[PDB]
Amino acid sequence: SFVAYEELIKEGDTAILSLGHGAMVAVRVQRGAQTQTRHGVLRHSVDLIGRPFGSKVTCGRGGWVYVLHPTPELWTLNLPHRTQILYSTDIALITMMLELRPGSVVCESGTGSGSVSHAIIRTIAPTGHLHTVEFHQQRAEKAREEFQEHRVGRWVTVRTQDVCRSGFGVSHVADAVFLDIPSPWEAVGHAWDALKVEGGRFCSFSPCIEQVQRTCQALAARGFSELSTLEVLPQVYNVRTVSLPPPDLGTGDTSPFRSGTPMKEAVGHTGYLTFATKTPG
Amino acid sequence: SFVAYEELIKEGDTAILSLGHGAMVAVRVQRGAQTQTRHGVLRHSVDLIGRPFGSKVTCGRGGWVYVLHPTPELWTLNLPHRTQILYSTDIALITMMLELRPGSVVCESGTGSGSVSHAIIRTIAPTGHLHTVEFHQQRAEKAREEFQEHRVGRWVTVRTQDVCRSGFGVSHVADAVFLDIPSPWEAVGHAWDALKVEGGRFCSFSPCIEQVQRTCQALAARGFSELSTLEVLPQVYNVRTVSLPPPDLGTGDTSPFRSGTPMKEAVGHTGYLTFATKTPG
Amino acid sequence: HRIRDGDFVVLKREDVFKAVQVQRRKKVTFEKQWFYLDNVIGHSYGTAFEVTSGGSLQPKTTFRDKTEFAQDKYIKKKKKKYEAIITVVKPSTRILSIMYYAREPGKINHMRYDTLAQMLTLGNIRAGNKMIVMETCAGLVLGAMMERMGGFGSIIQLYPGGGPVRAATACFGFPKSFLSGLYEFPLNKVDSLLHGTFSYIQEKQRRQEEQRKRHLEAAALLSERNADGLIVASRFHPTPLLLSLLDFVAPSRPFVVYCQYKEPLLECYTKLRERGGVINLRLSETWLRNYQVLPDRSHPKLLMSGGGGYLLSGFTVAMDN
Amino acid sequence: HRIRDGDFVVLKREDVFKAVQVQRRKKVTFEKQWFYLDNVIGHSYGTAFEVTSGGSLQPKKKEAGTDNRNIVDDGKSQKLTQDDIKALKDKGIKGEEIVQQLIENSTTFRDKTEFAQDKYIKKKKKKYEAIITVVKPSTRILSIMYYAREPGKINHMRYDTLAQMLTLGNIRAGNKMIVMETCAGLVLGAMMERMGGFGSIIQLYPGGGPVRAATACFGFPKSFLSGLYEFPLNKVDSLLHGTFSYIQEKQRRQEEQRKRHLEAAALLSERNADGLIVASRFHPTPLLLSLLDFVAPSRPFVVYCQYKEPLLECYTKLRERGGVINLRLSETWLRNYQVLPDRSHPKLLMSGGGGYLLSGFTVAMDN
RNA sequence: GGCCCGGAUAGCUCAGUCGGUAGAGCAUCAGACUUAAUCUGAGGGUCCAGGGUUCAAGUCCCUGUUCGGGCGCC
RNA sequence: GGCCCGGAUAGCUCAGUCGGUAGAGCAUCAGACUUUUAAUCUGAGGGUCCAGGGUUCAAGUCCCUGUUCGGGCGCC
Ligand SMILES: Nc1ncnc2c1ncn2[C@@H]1O[C@H](CSCC[C@H](N)C(=O)O)[C@@H](O)[C@H]1O
Ligand SMILES: Nc1ncnc2c1ncn2[C@@H]1O[C@H](CSCC[C@H](N)C(=O)O)[C@@H](O)[C@H]1O
Ligand code: NA
Ligand code: NA
Repeated sequence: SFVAYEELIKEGDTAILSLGHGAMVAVRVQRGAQTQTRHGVLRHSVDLIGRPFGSKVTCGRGGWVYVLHPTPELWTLNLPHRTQILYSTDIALITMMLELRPGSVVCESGTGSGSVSHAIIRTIAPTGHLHTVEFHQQRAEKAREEFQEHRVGRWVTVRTQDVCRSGFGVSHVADAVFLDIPSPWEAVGHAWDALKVEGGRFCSFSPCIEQVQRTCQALAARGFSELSTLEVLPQVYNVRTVSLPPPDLGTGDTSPFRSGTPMKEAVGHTGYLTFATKTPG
Repeated sequence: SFVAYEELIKEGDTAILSLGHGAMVAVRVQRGAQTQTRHGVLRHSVDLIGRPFGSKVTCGRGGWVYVLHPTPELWTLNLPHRTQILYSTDIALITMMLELRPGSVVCESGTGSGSVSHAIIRTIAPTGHLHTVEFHQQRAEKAREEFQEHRVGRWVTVRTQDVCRSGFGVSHVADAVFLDIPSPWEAVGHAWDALKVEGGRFCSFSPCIEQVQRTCQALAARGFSELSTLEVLPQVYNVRTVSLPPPDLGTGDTSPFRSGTPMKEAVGHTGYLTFATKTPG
Repeated sequence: HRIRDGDFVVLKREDVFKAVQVQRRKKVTFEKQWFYLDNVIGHSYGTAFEVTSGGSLQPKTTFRDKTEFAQDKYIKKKKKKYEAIITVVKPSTRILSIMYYAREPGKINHMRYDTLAQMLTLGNIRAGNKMIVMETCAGLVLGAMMERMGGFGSIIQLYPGGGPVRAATACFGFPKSFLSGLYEFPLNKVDSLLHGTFSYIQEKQRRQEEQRKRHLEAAALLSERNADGLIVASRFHPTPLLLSLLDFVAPSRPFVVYCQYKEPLLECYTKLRERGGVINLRLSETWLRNYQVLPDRSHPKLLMSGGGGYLLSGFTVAMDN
Repeated sequence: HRIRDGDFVVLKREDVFKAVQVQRRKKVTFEKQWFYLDNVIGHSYGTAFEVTSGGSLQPKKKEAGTDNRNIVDDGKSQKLTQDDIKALKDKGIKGEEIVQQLIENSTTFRDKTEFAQDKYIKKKKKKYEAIITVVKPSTRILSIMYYAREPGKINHMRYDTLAQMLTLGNIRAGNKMIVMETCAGLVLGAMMERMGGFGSIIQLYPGGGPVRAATACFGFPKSFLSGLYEFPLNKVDSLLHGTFSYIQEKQRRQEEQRKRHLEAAALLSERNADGLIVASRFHPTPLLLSLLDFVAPSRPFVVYCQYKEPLLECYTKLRERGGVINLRLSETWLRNYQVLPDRSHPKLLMSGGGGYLLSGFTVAMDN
């Protein structure tokens, strides 16, 4: 399962194939079915089922392929982007600043594609729980499906409703809240109602800055504290060996060298992360 | 002088002393003057006058000092901070975006300490000119003094007045404009009236984002086009060789390596720069 | 739930922290002050306090020149400086990771708190994992892992010197239930272990055999070579660490190495591309930027960069034959 | 002042640029189109234009939802066919009308957010209402263009980094500057603008000629050339120690180089240069250890390198050598910003690929 | 025939199960070397088109054009 | 007589003229060791960088005064 490692691949699972480069793809397992790839052809009944994760699975014209056990970070990359998602870089920082752990209770909105949602369940297992919200009828159902296909319904509840009006469907039970909606400043009141009376942490993701100015202006009104707006910025390096040729000066020290050059020339902007704390006072 | 190089030191010049580390200081050469340093004392009558820039200058006790020819970038790091200034990082970028060259007519406000004012004069010499503004009496007066002590008054004229209320003191003669004020959206009109009818460039330094939104909104409405908004962030690296020790595994590759680590783990935020273009239309 | 004697705790003034242990009549110091920790017991976590002559108490001329927002900035500094309040919070990876980076960064090799979170997520740390670790960051990393596991699973701490350091670990204040899955094994018996060649005066003989016993327990679990992950973050060169320790890992499991500098990992990257049985190598770095957000005075403060070290991550794979 | 024929000029669509010369009856390409530069000569600079069949004509310079909670991706939200769109385009309709038609047939447009509408329109006008502007060349524009178009020609020198080099080197009027670049001559161009013809530049080239394709796009007058000089990179060592020394079409050029090289050789022999810049594909260490001998005491210098590792060696080799100070290994990160109401945020943080810079000053040697 | 995969950018054509899909080759042009041949170097890039969607962050699918692979009768 | 310059953070005391100040020693504590009122070896705990105000829309590249230490010229 997503929540716990299992040595052997079994039907119904969700496995990740690593083609090569950084390119990958996710697949659901079913007896008799097949999948097509760059390197070759895999038959789900013999090339997969019963083989342990991380095997050089042969396929087609001498082609192989490596298979990986599912994790939230791997799913984040190969899942179907029903919407725009937050990558594991933002997720990591949010997961820590909200003080998440096994046995915690969380409220998310919007659910969206379930990139964030899967990263949460992983940590809060096996006694924690989630009460995600999504006012879009389809994405709501489609998420519930993925949660069932992945076998994680025990630790999640999808509530098809608005958050800025109906709240998270709960009250005085949540340890942490996360927001990834266009207008989070209107859900601040319900975030307080949702959070435990004993206290909790808060987080609001917003691409624009006025969204922050309004969110903070609303958080202060409700009585949150320890406001701090952070912004994480990843930077991956393509490793490569290079050699600058010497200059011809008429002469007859200039040794090669390794280096880590960035991948994209310029790093994109995910969004501003605003955190806060609820304390009894 | 500032504008033009000179091999030998002469009285009235403004030299720079390297005290070691990054620490330096600006000094005006007068006959009979002294200056105390951590390495000893310099007697200007013999230890400076008549001997060339970049010389190894002893200081009585045996300690010595290196003297440097003056440049705007060095003045920026040793001038008397009357008000907060823009550093060579922010400046260098602006100089290019405004298309400043020998002959360029320019306007500035405020003048403040005159960190920027010197950088401008340098490029636009010896054919261009500047028309600055400073509604404070003292800082305006002190600026005039420095420009005359540096013998650069030829390429500048100061005006004591409010720019937002009385303009830059000229009309349709300037190739470019710059602003460092708490309310640059009020001087947008006068800026247009100052810049040549053929066209020109514009700039505004404002670290609060709210100030930027107003400026851009005011600029476009006036007729300005080609709006953009940049922020520069320097990052200096200390070169220090290091060697990570190997771990003992019972075994009775680990080659050291050069590296460049950042001087400041945290770089401060100067301000947001906001450019634009004027065109007949 | 409620505060109690003996429990471990963190303090907070504004954005400054320091961790201590609650002991009856144990004087301490904090921001140049000096307290006693006796009166704090019977309150809830998150309670504020003001210094008094002795023990803590628990509560519930040209000024007008400054503008509306400059006057509020002038008051706030001169009131906070003379009247400063001290809160009490329950420990957490968040608070300690920010604290140690600010109070004792040299101890933890400048691992910025944001960089730490990436390792917790990239290594897929969760309940029901057999993890391997080798760190010299005062057990801060060891504490972080434990928090995300919650007693479920196990951890094997490799150590050099006399014994494993776990100073910061204690500040978390974990129950005794978590030490069950905690073992140790000296680092100078690994090459022996890989080859399979591994093997009041009374108070020592009891502490000695009891520990060496615990070592052979770890030596077996390591010998299984079936871990669910590996983490590394020390003051040693990481290249050789992986080339030996990764053999203890099972295929299709994540690993994450930290390094204050980059050049060692560039050597470690090639030494892995040459080795075999790994994929999706990812030499990454994370920059963080906090902000100041007030109306009409909203601007970025710091851009924390470079000092956050670098990370080399990936997953394992079987070897050819 | 105003645009004319034969001029050197840059084009601009949205944020895409390309440099071209105005030639009478000259066909050119730009973002998958075909132009003729005859019909754009008389106007002033900074003039917008629209394409038709070849000639360039000069143009001029509500019900909205709230949430996407009930916006499903059918594909049949737009109600005209992929062949109909071609029918209107081939018809030669203005384009302003095309956009207006699409909005009418979009069944969802009147239910989208006011920003999604403003975004949806800006997405169409970018494609149909192809407004191309014309701009006069400058160090500003060309540097951005090259980095965005041909970064591999200039060793990935980001324009912000370039701006630093001009400032750290104290580039101005009346300086005997030395340069060794392989960035299409762009570096030589950025200098000459900041010199305005005054002073002199001593370029050092590898192979058999200095690259100046970029330098041409500035359109500097011939007066700037009287102060320019060149000198091959292979005889530099011979110049340190004074070991330096259609047939007529060959004689002239071979005699012009000689007649122009001996001049350059002299100005270097004086060893009184006012500065040095370097930015090439070759290792920077040896370039410094020799060329610095040609610089007077107390003058600035700057060196560029796409990678960091080489300058670390320079940093050390310059201490063994001595006669320098204020070594400062620097990188400049650049972050642009989108600035609309309730719609303000960064777009791209240009980092690492902008190269690095080593800067300092010269000093007398010990003897 | 159907189904599932993987790519189109320089005038043309390529880019690897981690040694660059911003990297190059051809052609072209220029120097260098001579008997139009032969070496070196330079100019030349915004990613095939159209539509619908994500937050107001390019992030994802569909359709169409074209090149090629794979399963083998659904 | 004055004047000028340069430093204060661990419980104490120190870190240079490559832009070398989050680095360390004394003390302390714990292992290891043997020489046991304990030494030695190896490690660990301990860091927000003095006070008090001002200028600057904004200072994490700044000024003035005080406490304290050091350096250097000389009755100006
Ligand atoms: N008021 C509201 N209540 C509940 N969901 C909302 C909402 N407003 C917007 N949303 C939902 O929020 C989602 C944001 S996309 C978020 C993706 C998610 N955070 C992830 O990375 O996994 C959208 O799909 C939208 O349907
Ligand atoms: N409305 C106004 N008109 C003219 N000057 C103004 C002004 N508002 C503020 N100023 C002046 O602008 C100055 C800004 S400090 C600017 C420093 C300068 N740009 C540099 O870096 O060199 C202040 O000293 C202030 O006196
Ligand atoms: Na092609
Ligand atoms: Na002290």
